[PDB]
Amino acid sequence: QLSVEQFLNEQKQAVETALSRYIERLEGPAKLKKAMAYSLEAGGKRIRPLLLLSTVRALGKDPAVGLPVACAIEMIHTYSLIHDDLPSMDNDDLRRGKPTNHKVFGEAMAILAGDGLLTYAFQLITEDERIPPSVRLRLIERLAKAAGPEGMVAGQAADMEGEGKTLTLSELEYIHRHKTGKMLQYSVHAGALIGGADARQTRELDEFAAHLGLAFQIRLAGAKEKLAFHIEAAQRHLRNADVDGAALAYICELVAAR
Amino acid sequence: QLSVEQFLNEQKQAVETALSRYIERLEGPAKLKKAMAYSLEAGGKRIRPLLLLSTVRALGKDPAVGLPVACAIEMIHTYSLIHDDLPSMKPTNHKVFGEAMAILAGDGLLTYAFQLITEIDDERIPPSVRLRLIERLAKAAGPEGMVAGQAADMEGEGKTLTLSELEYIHRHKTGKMLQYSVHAGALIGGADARQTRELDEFAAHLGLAFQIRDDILDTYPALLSLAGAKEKLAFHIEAAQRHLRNADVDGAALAYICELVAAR
Repeated sequence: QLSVEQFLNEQKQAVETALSRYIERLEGPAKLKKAMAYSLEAGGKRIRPLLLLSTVRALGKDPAVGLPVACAIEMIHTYSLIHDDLPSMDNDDLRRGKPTNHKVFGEAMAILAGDGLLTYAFQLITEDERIPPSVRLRLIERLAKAAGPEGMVAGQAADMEGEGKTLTLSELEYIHRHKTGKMLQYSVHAGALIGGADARQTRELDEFAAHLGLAFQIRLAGAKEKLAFHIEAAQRHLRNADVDGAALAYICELVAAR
Repeated sequence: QLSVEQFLNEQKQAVETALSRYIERLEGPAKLKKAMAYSLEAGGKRIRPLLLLSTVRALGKDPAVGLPVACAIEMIHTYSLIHDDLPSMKPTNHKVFGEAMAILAGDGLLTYAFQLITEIDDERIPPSVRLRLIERLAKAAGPEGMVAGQAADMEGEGKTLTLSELEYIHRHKTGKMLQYSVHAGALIGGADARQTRELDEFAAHLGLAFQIRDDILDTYPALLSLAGAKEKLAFHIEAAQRHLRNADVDGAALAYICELVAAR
């Protein structure tokens, strides 16, 4: 497929419309809304939202049910990027041809746009129809863990503490897994919970996502092969989960290309 | 009186021990934990946790049960100050850990706060109420609550302020989280819906009184005169007291936190 590229395009659309609706309904300063929207509706491949939605599809449930959670995850990813680009941080000028957030709104407002997105993501998961209460709490819990001081923020702190220092492969596996792996795992995992996957299925999908993460943490002939190995290991795990995972498999193979 | 002081001191102690244990258990980099602990454990008034805990007491329930929530609120308060202190915008995180680590410390605290609430229930608080707590915290803390407050504050420093603009900034930046402390207390304590609304009115007026006194410590007096700021303060103290009575709970601890605003 083909079929799946139609699916991916359709969901990307739904995700962007939804993201735009979430900002527009905010009753708060316009400059804050603009700073949030700027980075949000700047684009990107929406890999994380698409992973969640493909996971829910793979379990036979209407991915629409997951859309608010997929948006929350994309808000979390966008926040992380905004703070990362800051001059005190990775100090980035440009992204995807666009000047970075603080370059347009100043440092203070970019910081707050981040903080607003991070907070708002938690509200999106709560505020909400037919995902059941107990599953909603678990989603929220695992989101905080993936994003928090043992997760993504732990990864970013460890990376920052990298003062022009030849780090160490294990210190770099830590940085990788926590800073980027965790949220890629969470996106799949959240889709598994929403979709109603059993515990074994969930664990196979978690392993799929880690490998996928690793392939991601590579994005030179040797590098190409390690990428290819992880993509294949991911797909092996996807297979072991007895799901309809053609969309997920294709996302996987799209990482493998290039 | 003395029973209340004993109650507030016992709750402050529990909150500080809890906060120190909440940081200690994290399995993450040492510098991030220290930066988080530094601001978080610094040990101030703990107004917000004590408000939650007093509200739970006022409803008859063991305030221990609300301790994770009171800790989550203080973590939100602490992140806001860390981010607030940055030059671009009183232990001063960024001074000691650098700006990057201070930003991340703030980010860690905000996120971790939400975790703290979900994990309750060994041990009581029912799932439906826990979702409402998270929902209302996010709204109080976020881009329509506290973060709105800080942005509106940013969106005109050097611009002179109408009293509308100054009340909005205080309502969102400071008011929402004090209000939420009482509100969450009411939900945790199983308040009747009528009592919850009265406590929310109480907390509203109390938050406003909090900032008006902050000025008079030393503006509201540049917008109202000094007599005017003082009269508005007294009004809010009187309104708060009325609502507290309308409660009607045993809010001697809440009244005592209130009269402390009324003291000076």
